[PDB]
Amino acid sequence: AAPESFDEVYKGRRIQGRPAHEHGGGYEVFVDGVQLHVMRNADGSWISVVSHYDPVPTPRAAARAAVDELQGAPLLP
Amino acid sequence: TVRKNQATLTADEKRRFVAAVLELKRSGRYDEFVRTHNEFIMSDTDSGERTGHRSPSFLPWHRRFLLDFEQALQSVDSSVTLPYWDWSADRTVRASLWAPDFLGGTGRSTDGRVMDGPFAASTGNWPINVRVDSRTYLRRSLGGSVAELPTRAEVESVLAISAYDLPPYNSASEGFRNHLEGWRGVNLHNRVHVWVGGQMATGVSPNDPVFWLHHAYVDKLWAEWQRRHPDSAYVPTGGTPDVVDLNETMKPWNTVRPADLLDHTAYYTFDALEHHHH
Ligand SMILES: [Cu+2]
Ligand SMILES: [Cu+2]
Ligand SMILES: [Cu+2]
Ligand SMILES: [Cu+2]
Repeated sequence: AAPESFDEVYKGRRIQGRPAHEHGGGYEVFVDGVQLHVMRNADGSWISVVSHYDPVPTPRAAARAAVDELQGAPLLP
Repeated sequence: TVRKNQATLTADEKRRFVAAVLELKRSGRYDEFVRTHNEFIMSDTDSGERTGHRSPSFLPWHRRFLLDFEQALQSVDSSVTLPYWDWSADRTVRASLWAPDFLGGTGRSTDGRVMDGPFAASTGNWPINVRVDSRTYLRRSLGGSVAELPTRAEVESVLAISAYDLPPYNSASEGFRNHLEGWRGVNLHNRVHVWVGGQMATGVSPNDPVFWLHHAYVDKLWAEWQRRHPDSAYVPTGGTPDVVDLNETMKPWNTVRPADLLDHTAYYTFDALEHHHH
């Protein structure tokens, strides 16, 4: 049962999420239109490739954490 | 073939370690270790195939990955071994670890850029090539995202756990492996990645040379756990879908099993490892 989609501007950047050498899938996140690889843990929490050791409760929280980590930098696909 | 606590290295040992790491970077070999690690942490999943992380093979896989890296170092300078970072003891940014003669310090607050040490971008000798964003400079924020490194007391609580691992053999598991990895409990290994910050907090964490020293100490705690629990051993021991059983081979090497890696003394010893005592 996937999380709901989202779309907002967070610290000046557009973050979106939607149910769908990396893993399987389930849910997609984008930061300014560039896909952010994210992953769900068994307990329902999420991580992303920019915070891979620090679980957060939702994909929006993972998107926001990526924006905070990037400090304005574009993601690479 | 002795792995030593980083805090005890001599100036010549620090110098030779740094030079060997930089030569692996210059030759292109270093970045491929970064890429291998990223491919596994991005593919290992709690509900599917899992080998490098979030699974019982977390420990033997990183043991063999570090052995590959140590062997590559020794091809440049045979005297070099991986040192380990006991983050329960050396827990502040004024640890010698973070001095300009070794790994350099924390990142500046504007962009997290490491400004000193041999791996600072300004040296020209440490481009970040394998990356998840466009920044091409080493970053750290020591103690930024989490206040404290694990304490010795916390480490001792994890070492006391007798079972190596337990079904479902993933980030939800009870037992030693997952508590050392950090997904449950007081959190040892994951929290250290978070504490360093910068690339060490991401899938491309071997971009920071401290990766090797952190995992060398995680690997030493596995050895310490074995001595505490001579009656405990790797599990599962056969027939488990998606998980590396004891006598199954492991990707990417395909030619080695957890069973071949349980006894570190086949490859190296530590400066100090207490015997099974009671
Ligand atoms: Cu994926
Ligand atoms: Cu890892
Ligand atoms: Cu790690
Ligand atoms: Cu005994």
